[PDB]
Amino acid sequence: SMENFQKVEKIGEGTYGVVYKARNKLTGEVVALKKIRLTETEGVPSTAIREISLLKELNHPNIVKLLDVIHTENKLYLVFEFLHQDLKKFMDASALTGIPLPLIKSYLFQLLQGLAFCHSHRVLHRDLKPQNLLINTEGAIKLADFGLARAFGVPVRTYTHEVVTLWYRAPEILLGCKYYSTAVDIWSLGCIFAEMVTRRALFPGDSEIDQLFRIFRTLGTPDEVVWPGVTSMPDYKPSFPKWARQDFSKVVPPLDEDGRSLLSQMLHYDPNKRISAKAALAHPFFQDVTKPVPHL
Amino acid sequence: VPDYHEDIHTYLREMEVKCKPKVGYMKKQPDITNSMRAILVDWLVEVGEEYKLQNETLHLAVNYIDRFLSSMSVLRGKLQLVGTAAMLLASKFEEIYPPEVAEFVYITDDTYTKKQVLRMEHLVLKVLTFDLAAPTVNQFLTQYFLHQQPANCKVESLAMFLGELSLIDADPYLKYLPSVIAGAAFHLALYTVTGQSWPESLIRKTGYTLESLKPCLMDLHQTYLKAPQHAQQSIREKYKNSKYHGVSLLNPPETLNL
Ligand SMILES: Oc1ccc(Nc2nc(OCC3CCCCC3)c3nc[nH]c3n2)cc1
Ligand SMILES: [Mg+2]
Repeated sequence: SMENFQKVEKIGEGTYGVVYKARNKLTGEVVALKKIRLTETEGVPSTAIREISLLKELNHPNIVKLLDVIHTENKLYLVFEFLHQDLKKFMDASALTGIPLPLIKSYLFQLLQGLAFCHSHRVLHRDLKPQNLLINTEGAIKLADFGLARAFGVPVRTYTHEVVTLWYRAPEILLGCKYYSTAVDIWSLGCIFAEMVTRRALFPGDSEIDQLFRIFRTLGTPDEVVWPGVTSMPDYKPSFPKWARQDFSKVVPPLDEDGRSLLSQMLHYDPNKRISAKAALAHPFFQDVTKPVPHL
Repeated sequence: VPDYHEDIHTYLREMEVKCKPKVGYMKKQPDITNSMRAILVDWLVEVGEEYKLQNETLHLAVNYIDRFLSSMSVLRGKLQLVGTAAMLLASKFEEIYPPEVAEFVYITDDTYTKKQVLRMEHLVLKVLTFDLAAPTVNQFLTQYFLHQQPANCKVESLAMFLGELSLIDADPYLKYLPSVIAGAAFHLALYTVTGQSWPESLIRKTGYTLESLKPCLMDLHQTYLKAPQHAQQSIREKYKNSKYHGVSLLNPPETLNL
């Protein structure tokens, strides 16, 4: 079953299972193998059932391609196109150069295409972070690890609360809203945009309240004017400190006017007013977008 | 979030064709019949109630069963095994907290083992090639509900009740697509409660008219009239609950006047 694959090295561990780099001995294709150890447990995990059914539907240049599923009685193996590294490792490596604006713009543009495609196919990713965004030598970036993803309905009902890595987590989740939607993935992407610019996390909280206060000190503590309904949210407290909103030219100083304008629409408090991936693709920030190869 | 409402509906319209079970499969099953399938679906309704599962989970499970049986011959003593594994799959896909495999073993009243349920899960996945994200009557209704002026909780619950009844009876409902059953159920609900009709805004959205819905509507009207006398009664009892506004106690209209 796995006879044509030659393991090369372990890549790492994501939401679930283990991922290896392997090569197909017959075609020469280099692949990423996601191994899932399986009876007497709870059978095939929900994360795997979701990742597979949903990735089979989502064929897009900016979404990691699932090639095959290999399914014995003991092990399940997902065969994915191989990507060369993650954004996080790339940003670490750009320590001294910084990331050229054209590459930031290209990556953001590509990530928004990937995400617009998910959302138009009723899929929420729910774990966007630099570690799950994978790059190749040809300048592509692709959404990966759909282990936390799910299919949603129109309009949404209540889904799992414990979602999105804390630094990338939207305020509506932090505040306990019973409905969250596609706008949570845009929040994450906005944090990532800021991070590609500064090369550090925009909101590195170490607990949920820390995370909220960091967001509040940057964008202002939300009230009923900025975000109708906030004060009625389950985990809103009238005791919250009331910080003034920072001017964005100070949030991400290297960013020019179109950049700051886009970021601010991606980090809007009110999910309803937060920009969609689809609408963001036409933002003026992208007027001169190209596709630079990175500097590996 | 109406930025993608249209993209999503269009895509669900594409996928429901691809996810459709084979209309005449029961005819080709040596050991099982329509009435045996009705018994199973009615039991899954009960399971869904007992464990407080989403209605969407129930609809997905039926889709998985009908698709599985579209190509796989099954003996009557194994139909409940098929159904149990489908419910377990549907729960894993759709629920925040699915029941554990032990709970699924327990509600078959130890008819089957844990090993059998897990092996059947694996078989269902193989046969469906892991393609579990199927459109349902529920997913369409929930979109159609946005077109009410204004929203009516009884319209909603009654439309759900009617869509659910369609699950029980493969003849005739296997011949209708989820979007069509939902349109018929929504119009039927709306007409029953408020006297109003399939809105013009949903003609623009779906392209369906009362004319194109008529075949399904007439079947669903009859199902609705004969519901108190159907051998399977679990959906009617479920829809007596206050959670669904007791809509199953509403009187069906005598005529549709179409
Ligand atoms: O540094 C590198 C070098 C290489 C890779 N390559 C790669 N990795 C994957 O997942 C690996 C996991 C690792 C833990 C977080 C989630 C992703 C893939 N899934 C489909 N294609 C993949 N390609 C990635 C990073
Ligand atoms: Mg038969």
